[PDB]
Order: sequence, then C-alpha cells, then structure tokens
Amino acid sequence: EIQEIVKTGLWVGDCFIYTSSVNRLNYYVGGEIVTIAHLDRTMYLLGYIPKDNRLYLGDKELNIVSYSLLVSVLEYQTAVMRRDFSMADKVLPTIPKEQRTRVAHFLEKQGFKQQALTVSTDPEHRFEL
Amino acid sequence: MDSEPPSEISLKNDLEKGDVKSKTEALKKVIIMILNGEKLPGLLMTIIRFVLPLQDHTIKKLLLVFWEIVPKTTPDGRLLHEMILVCDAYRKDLQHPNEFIRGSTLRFLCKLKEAELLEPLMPAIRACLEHRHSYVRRNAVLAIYTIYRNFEHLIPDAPELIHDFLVNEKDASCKRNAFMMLIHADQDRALDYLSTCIDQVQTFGDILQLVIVELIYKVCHANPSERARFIRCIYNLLQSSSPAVKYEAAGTLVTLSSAPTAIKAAAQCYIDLIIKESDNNVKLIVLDRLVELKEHPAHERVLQDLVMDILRVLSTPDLEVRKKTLQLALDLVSSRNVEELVIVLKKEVIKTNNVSEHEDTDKYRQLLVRTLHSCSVRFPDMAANVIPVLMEFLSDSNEAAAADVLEFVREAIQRFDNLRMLIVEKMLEVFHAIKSVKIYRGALWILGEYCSTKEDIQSVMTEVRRSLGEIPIVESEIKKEAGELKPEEEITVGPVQKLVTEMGTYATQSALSSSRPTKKEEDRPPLRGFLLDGDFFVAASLATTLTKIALRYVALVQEKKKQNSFVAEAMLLMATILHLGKSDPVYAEAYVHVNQYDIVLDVLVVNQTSDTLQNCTLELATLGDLKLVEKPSPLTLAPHDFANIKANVKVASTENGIIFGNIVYDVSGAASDRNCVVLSDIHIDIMDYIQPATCTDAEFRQMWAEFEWENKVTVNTNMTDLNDYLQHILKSTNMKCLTPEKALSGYCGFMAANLYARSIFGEDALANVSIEKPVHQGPDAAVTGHIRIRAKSQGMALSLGDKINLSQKKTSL
Amino acid sequence: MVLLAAAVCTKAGKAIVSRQFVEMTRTRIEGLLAAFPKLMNTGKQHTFVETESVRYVYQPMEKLYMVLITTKNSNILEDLETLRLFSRVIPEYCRALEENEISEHCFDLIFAFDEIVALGYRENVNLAQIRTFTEPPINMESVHMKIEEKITLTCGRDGGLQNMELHGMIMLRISDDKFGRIRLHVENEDKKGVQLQTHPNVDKKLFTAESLIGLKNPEKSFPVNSDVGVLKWRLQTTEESFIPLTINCWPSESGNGCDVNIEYELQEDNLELNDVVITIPLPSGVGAPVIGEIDGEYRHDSRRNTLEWCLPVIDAKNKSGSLEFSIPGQPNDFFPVQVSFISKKNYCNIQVTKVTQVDGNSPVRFSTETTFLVDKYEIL
Repeated sequence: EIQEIVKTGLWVGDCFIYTSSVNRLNYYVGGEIVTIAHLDRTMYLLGYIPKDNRLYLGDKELNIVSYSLLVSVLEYQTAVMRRDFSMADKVLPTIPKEQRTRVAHFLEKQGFKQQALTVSTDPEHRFEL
Repeated sequence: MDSEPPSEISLKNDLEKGDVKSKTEALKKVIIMILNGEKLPGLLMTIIRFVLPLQDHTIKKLLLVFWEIVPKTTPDGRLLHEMILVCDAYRKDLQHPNEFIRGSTLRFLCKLKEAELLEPLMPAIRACLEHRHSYVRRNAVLAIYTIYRNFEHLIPDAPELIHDFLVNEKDASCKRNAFMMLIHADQDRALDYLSTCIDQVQTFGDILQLVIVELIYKVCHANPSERARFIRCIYNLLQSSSPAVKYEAAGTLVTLSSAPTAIKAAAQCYIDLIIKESDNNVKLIVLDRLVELKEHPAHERVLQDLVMDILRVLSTPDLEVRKKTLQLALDLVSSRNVEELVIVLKKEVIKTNNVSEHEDTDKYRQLLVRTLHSCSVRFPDMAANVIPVLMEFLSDSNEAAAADVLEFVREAIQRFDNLRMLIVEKMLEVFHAIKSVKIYRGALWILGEYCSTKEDIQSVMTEVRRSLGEIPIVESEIKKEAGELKPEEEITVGPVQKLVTEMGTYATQSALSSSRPTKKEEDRPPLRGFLLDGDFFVAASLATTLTKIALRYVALVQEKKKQNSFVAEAMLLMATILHLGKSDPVYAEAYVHVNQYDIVLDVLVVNQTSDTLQNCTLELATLGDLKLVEKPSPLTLAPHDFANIKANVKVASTENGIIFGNIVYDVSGAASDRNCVVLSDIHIDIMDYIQPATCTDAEFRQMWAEFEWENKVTVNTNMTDLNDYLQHILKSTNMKCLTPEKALSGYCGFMAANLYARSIFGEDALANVSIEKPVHQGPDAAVTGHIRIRAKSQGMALSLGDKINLSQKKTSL
Repeated sequence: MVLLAAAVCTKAGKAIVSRQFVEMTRTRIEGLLAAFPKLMNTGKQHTFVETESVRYVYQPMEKLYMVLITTKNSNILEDLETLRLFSRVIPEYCRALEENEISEHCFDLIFAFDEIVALGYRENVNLAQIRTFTEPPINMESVHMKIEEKITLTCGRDGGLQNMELHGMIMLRISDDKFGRIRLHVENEDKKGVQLQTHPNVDKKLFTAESLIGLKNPEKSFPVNSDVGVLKWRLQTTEESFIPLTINCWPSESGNGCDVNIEYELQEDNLELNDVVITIPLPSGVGAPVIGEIDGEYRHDSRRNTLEWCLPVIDAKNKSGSLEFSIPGQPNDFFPVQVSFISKKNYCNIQVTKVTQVDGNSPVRFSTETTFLVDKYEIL
C-alpha cells in the first residue's frame, strides 16, 4: 500500500507512474513509493506517446503540456527494488549530485549501505554509511 | 457608576429600600467601585441583611460575587467567625433545589483560600456532587482542587464527601464530560484515569487532561486539543534543520503578522529556504533540506524556476515583499550572490531595451551601473557579461544617461586593465550631446585610458571641448585621464601627443588643441592641476605615469566589501542601510549606606529642642523618577530624641505631580499650619531622571544627522580616556560610552565615544567625547577632552557637557 | 490561576468592569486595562498581542475592548475559547459593549466572569446557564521442570498476614522421542486471589480421589500450564503460601535516639536463601547510624533514608542498629520495610509429585528446579 494517494495513474511497464493529490508525480516500485518529480499545478496523465519522447499531461485545458519521464532515476531505483544494487550503480554516472545521494538512500533503504556509499556524491552520506 | 469613589452614603440608602431592584443595583454599584479599587466596608450590615437565606438567585448571586474579591477586608456586618455572614445561611444556598444558587455558592466558597471559611467550604462540595450540567461536574472538580489548595493537602480534602472530595477528577474521565483539575499534586488514580480518558474524551475536557499528561503513541485520536499537542510531538520526532515544511504550525502563524505584507514576505522566505540547501556563501543562505523540491531538472514540467523568477524583483510585488524577494533570489541561486545579482541587476539597470528600467534621475541610474559592475569586480565571469550590457546602458543617449554609464565603467577599467579595450568606441558616441558634468568626466576617462585601442580621439573629444554643459568636476577627471596608454597610437587630426597637450590644458594650462577645452580651473579646492602636469613623464604611456594609475586600481578591490563595489543590488541596499539595528523644627543628618546590597539613605532625626513635636511621622517621598522603596517608619522626633531611621531608596520610577528637586524628605510633628515640613538629607540630582539607553554607530550617525550637536565645551579631567572618569560620570547622568567615531593613526587618535541615552525629559541625549590626548607635536590643548554634545533640543546636552568633569560625595558622621 | 483576570475595558483609560477571581488584581486590573486596550491592546488587529510581559487577548467592540489577560498559558485553543464564550454572554447582558450599559451591569458581567473562569481555569458558560444565577533417540529421553515463582506480601508488625499472592508458572523442557503421553500429579491448591491458565494440549481427568492432568508435551520447552491449578497461574500466597521471611521489627525509643532491632526468620534451616536484602527505613532527622550484623553487610544510606542489609546467602539471620536523631517535630510513624530474596523452593508450595510418561520406557527426570523470587514483599 503506497503512501501517496493516486489521483490518476498510468502503467509504464509494471512500474506505476501516478499523479498524487499533493501534485506529486510518483512511481510505485516494489511496493515503495518514490517521487519521480513534482508537478507545480494539478495535472492529469493523458498518456505516454513514445513519438514525442514524452508523457502528455493536460491541465483544465484540452491542450498539451509534456513531462519526459526521468528514466535514469526510475531504472536506478527499480533495479534497487529488485535487489540489483550493482545494476543500479551502472546507472549512477548519469544521476547527478544530490540525486546520487538520494538514489543511494533508496539503495540503502532497500539495503547495502556500502554500494550506496560509492554512488553518494555527498561525503556526509558516505561518512554515515 | 463607572468609578465614583465617594457614593457610599447613597449606596447604604439604596441597599435597603423595600424594592428588590434598588438593592440589586446598590450591591452592583458596590462591586463596580471595589473592582476599580474604591471604598466599600461602610455598607456591610445593610448589604448582608436582605439576601442571606433566600433561594432568590440574583441577590444571592450578587452577594456571592462580592465574596471572592474583598470578603476578608470588609468587617462591619461580617466580623470574624467560622460561619461568617459569607456562609452560615449559604449552607441553605448550597442546599437549595435550584442548581444555580447552590452551584454559585459552592463555586465562590471553595474558591477562597480563606481559613475563616475553611470548614464551610469543605462539605460545600455537596452543592455540585449531583451534576445537573457539564458546568456542575466541572465546577466540582475545580472546587475540590481549590479546597485541596486551601490547606487541605492531607485527609480534609482527598477522598469523597459522598461522591467528590478530590474524586470528580477520577469521575470526570469516565463521565460524559471531562475536566481535570488534577494538574498538580492530586490523586495518582485520576492521573491514570485521564490516560484511559484520552480515548473516551470530551474535547474541552481533553485540553484539561492534556495539560497534565501529553505524548501519544498514535497519530492522534481526534479533536483540536490532541491535534495541538501532536505538532509539538512531531517536531520532536524530526528536529533536524528546522521543521522545514511547517506542520500544523501554519494555522496560527499567519495571524502572527496580520498586518499584511509581512506574512507574504515571511512566507516567501520559507518557500525559498525549502526549495534547496545550497552552498551557503555570502547571501546564498538557503537552509532546510537539500532535496525536497530539488533544483533544476531538464525534464521537469513546468519547472521549479518559474517560482524562482518571482524572487527576482524590481518591486513586482510590493516593497516589504520586494526586499525579502531580492535576497531570496540571491539565496537560492548564485555562485555567492554575484551570479544572480548580475542577472537581477541587468533587469534593474538602465537600458535602451525597456524604458521601464531606465529613468532620467542621474544618481539612481549611476548606482544601478555601479551595482551591475561590482559583480565583475567580485567575480571574473561577470566582467565579460557586464561590459556589453554597459554599452547598452549608454545607448539611451541622453546626456545624463551616458553619463552615469561612463562613470562606473571607467572604475571597472581601473580594476580591469586592458580587458575592456572594446568598450571605448561605444563610450565616445554619447559624449556630444551634453548638459552635465558626469558625461564629460566619464567619457574623457574611457577615451583617455583606451587610446591605443582607438584613434578617433581629437574628433570625439573636440565637439565636447567646445560644447557647454556643467564642467566643474570634469576638470579633475579629465586632468588625471586624457593622455594615457601608448605614446603615438592615435590620430584623427590630433594623435596621443595632442591629447597630452590637451590633458595638460584642461588640467590647468593653456594650449590650442581639441579646439580648446571647455574649462581649466579644476574642481574642489584641494585637487589642482599640478600633480598630473608634472606627471606624463613618458608621454601617455604605460610606465609610471597617468596610464599606470589608470590601469591600476587604488588599494584592494575584490568582492562586495565595497572596494570598487556596491554591495548587492542598489534598491535592496537602501532598506538595509535604513535598519539602524538599535538595541515644626526638625534636624536631619544623613549618609547613604549599603549592606548586603541593600541601598538605603540613612537619616537620623534629631529634636534638639525641648519643645513638643509629638504627632511625629516620617516619610520619604516619590518626587518623579525618584522613589521610596519603604519610607523611614519610626514615630520619632519627640522631645530630645535622637533616632536613626532608614529610608530605602530607588532611582527609577514614573513622574509624580509633586516637586522635582533634590530628594524631598518629610517629617511631621506638632503644629497645625506646618504640620508637615520638608527638610533635606544629602544631594541627589535632576540628572537621575534621564534614562540610559545606548546607540550603535548607525543610530548615532542617524541621530547626528537628525539634529545638530555643534554645541561643544571642553571639559577638564577628560585628560583620561573614555573608559576611566568619563564613563563613570557619564553613567551617573544616565549615559553610556558606546561605539567610536574615530580614525586613529600616528597623527590621529583622539579617543572617540558615541553616547546615547533616551532621557525622561522628552529628549534623547547624545554626545561624542573626544579626548585630545597628544598624538601630534601640536595638540589642541594637550590632555583634556572636548565633548561635542546634544540632546534632542539640547536641554540635556548641557548635562553631558559638565557631568564628565568630576563628581564625588562622601561624609563620615 | 493561569488567567490573572477576565476584564471588560473601555479605552476611556479605565477598566469598566472586571473580575479578580481571588484577591490579587484589584487596582492592578484598572491600570493594565486602561493603558494597553487603548492602543488596541497594542495590537495591529491581531487577537493575541503581548505587552509589558502580560498576554492580552482581545476583540474590539466600539471604543471598548473585551479583554482576557494571562501571563501563563496551557493551550492555544483554550484562551480564545473562554473569550469567545464570554462574547456570547456579554451582548445578552449589555447589547454589545458600551461603557454606560457595561457599567450598569457590573453584577451580571462579573458573575459570568466568576462562572466562566474559575480560579483562572477556563470553565464553560452559555446564555441559558447564566439565567439560573441572575434568577530414534530415546536414549536421550530426559525431562526437566522449572517452577519459577514470585511471592508478594503485606504484613503488619503484629505479623498479620494482610494480603499476599504468589505468581508463577511451571515450564517444562523435554527431550523425548515419539509422542508420549504424560500425566502430571501435583498438590491441590486454593487461592484467595485468582488466576490459572492452561496450555493447550492439556486434558483434565476426573478421578474419585486425587486429581490428575494428562497431556502430550510439545517438544523443547513450553509453559505447561497444565490443568489442575495450572502450570501458569496466580495463586494466592495467601492461600497456603509460605513466606520465606517474616520480619519482626522492634523499634525502641532510646530516648533522644532510636534503637531498631530487626528480626529475620527463614524456613527450614537447611534451606538457604540468596540475594536477600532487608530495607529498614529511617526518619528524616538522621544524624548517623551505627549498625551491627552477624552476617552479610549492612550500610546506611542517606537520601534513601533507608538502611540496607544485604546477605549473599542465608540459613537465616538478624541485624541491629542504633540511630541518632535530632528531634524536630514529634514522633514519626514508621514506614514499611521491604525485602528482596531468592529461594530454592516455591512458596506457592507447588510440588511436582510425579510426572509419568508413556508411549515408551522410563525417561529420566534429570532435574526439577525451583526458583522463588520476592515480589512486593512489605512488612511494617
């Protein structure tokens, strides 16, 4: 059961990307809820059109807004969920600063403090691990 | 009867009259005069007589009212007994079938901590043991607790009477309505019972259970009370880097600044903090959490930066919110402050792009050029951005608009040596339409330093040199400037050498060159031509000449410490500068004594006379800001009496209507014309009345400006520094030596103190004590100090002026 | 008090009507109300504003302020809520706020104030309420039984039993092959108190004489909680429980000082208890004690105001001490002495008479052990 409520949602693979009533775009992996991104306003998932390389959102308007799904983050975290911590580390060169620390914290929550230590950019997170 | 202290004779009459309304009104009038604090015992027998047994609630309620605010004091109609006229027939009142009279009676009776009513209040819990309302049961737990408080911490108040004696507190927990007067010192079993009650709550009652016993294992269980404790409990379980995202704190918090812009400004601050925790350099201060709203994905839709743009402000919302917002742009994003300040400054500073950011008032324009430019001086990357934007500033092409632009950029070149070669050609352009000083000054400096780069210069300079506008300060700036950089690298009909010729003529010489200069006579008296005239050893060439000076920057020039800088964005700074950050014969003999830190005025009162002075009373008075902490109290001053009587003294009070002199001391005795005489004990001054307060350099400076302090005296025995005599004496005329206004060196080094006080005289008091202690071969007057003084109409200025000399008193009786 | 006063003000520069719950703020009430409510309580159109170190809560009505003042606070919601209820009650009496009409109904308002907030604690009121007032390995086969019990006692100096109760369980750890039926025989118990719990797999047998319990044990260790009393019960120490220790206290008035002799008695001499401590309390004006004891160590401890005697193991034994006291007050009643102890028997008197196992040959009851521990054991 997932913490952030699903106002609307979409399945990208077996991973569920949904909007939340917090305006949070989160994805469900593992039975764990991660925030892929923050929505600034209230948005609904029209669908994911591979052509545009985008997820198409709409406001109150019958027009288009687009969010590309942050696949590198999602794949890092998904791999972590599966208990493929090394695999998620291959993703890490393309996870930036603070995101490596976060993804590391994901890795850690699932378990393996050390692999999380190598990816975490932040020294403090390394130091605690 | 709002407050009328003499009316007690009419009240007695009104109190019994055979008309119930009149009696009620009378008793009511007594209540209102006592509450204010006025005369009441005369009435007592009358008051007490009608009301006593009756179940008729209104008079009874009124009398019941008067027994909790003065019962002890009033004694005509009551006197002292165990079953007083407060409670004797109010045992009937307690035992009436109507809940209101019983309940009321119980409630006042048990409320008193009176010992002359201790017994009657104890079985007074009977009146509310049966609970006809929520009010009756609450009234009971509070009354048992009040009985417990009133000398019954043991077995008189603890068990049950027939249902409560300290057990309503237990009962309440399981009953339909709760309220626990059990906060301290009461039954353990009830405390335990309240815990059980957290679940089976009554919400008002829950706030009573909760003050006693807090922290839950749950999320909640319901109701505002539990909810209010809960945010406290949450802050515990995550203290770390503020709350960050405010919990249930948010609801009270808005009202905390209802006046009206300040809430948004505050809210904006939290929202900025929350975004991210950055590097936290100089004005990069965003705390809270590192990731919780990120910054800056390239797939995030419609992005974080949209909210970040609000914070970049010209005033885009209103001024209070503006000042907060500019700091807040700087705080989330920059390198320090420099990066986001350049962007922000680019928007604010004057252009040809938008005319909603340009203005024809010269100082503001200039300041805005300096703010943009200070970012370069701070950080390199900004130099490259600044120079092209500066040329856009110029493109406005008003005399003045060019002018301001030229003035900063020229400073930037002093910092930024042969890096801004490119700008010179742009800078000349608007130099020809001219009505001001500033344009000439600045242009002549760019065109002058930059000569190697260009070759135009006779042509550009010459239209201006034979044009008019305002030219004082033009002279100074052109004087050091015109030749510079490379000896022969220009030519239009005047090479660099013609320029040195010109440069010299403009400074103070004479020469046909650029169709003569506009003026020659220099700016402010000290500057003159001569230094530069001597100079240009090697004709306008980088060596040890004007060029050197021009392509170098005076002292250290780095940061935003205000060394070729101006410290952020010019509009935000005005607000920061504003912020001061202020923090019958009678004989007396007397001395002041202190034992065990008790300060007392010793007085001895002497009757050297054989005559009668009986009727002798001694008083110390409250004059104004002087006060008695206890007058001398002996009934002494009798035939050939010597007595020592101690009058305790205070220095701090509020002004009384009687005289304002030294210390008044009053002895009374026999005599009927001068029953009271005023005679003196030793000196206390007018100066006491001043109240000490302090200033910082900003408050001192502001007040200096605010009102004149020209007035000076020189005070002897200011030979010494600030710290010694001068501080101690200044203290006694309630002043204090704070911050400096000095400028010390090997030739300078008068000690300077900035003084402040805020006198209870309708004035402040300020002064500067300058101590002329020789740090030169020719001192003012040697050791001594001149105190420059003021007060707000300089009526206390004078107090400062002489109370920094000397001051001492002693006696040895 | 948390609530100094509940006050209706006119910003004429005076407290129009006001209430002092208990004599404290008489004249004080008028000066506070007169200065602060004039400035809007120094507010800015905010319900809470604090000035001169006193919390003022208010509501403006005309040239008048209805004011609540506190200088302490128990909760956020509460302060507003009493003010609020007051604001339902005040127009019933005075038709909004207005100095002359407020003045005339001093009695009405004042009475409501006493009723609403009583001794500074915010009670509740209502307009109707106001009215009343103004009216396979079997070679291995072994079994072990462990009876762990705690006994509690309260006793008088006289040696009155008062109340007592034993709590315990008998755990069995058995290594037996196959599934063997076991029958347990124990003594018969009575209990003033109550409690008995039986493990599942416990059967009750009815016999003409004697009582029996039978069960297939789980292997390893488990709480037997057999039938009969059960092998998990609270029995009353009162019901036939032995109290391993009896303390006889003889206090004596040496005069200025006090001499206390404490007598300890144990059960059969052969049995020895361990971890025994006697806590003999002392009065507040202690001076110093001199204590003597044949066995163990005894030490006086101030703070605790108790003398503690500790004995590693005892067949049985006694102690004496002399106390020195300054004598303030009069004589003081004694507080009870408590003891901690361990005994290798159960004083619930549970005896395992016989546990016979079937489904196979004789197992060895390698050991039965009893651990007895003191609970709240108090004697005056």
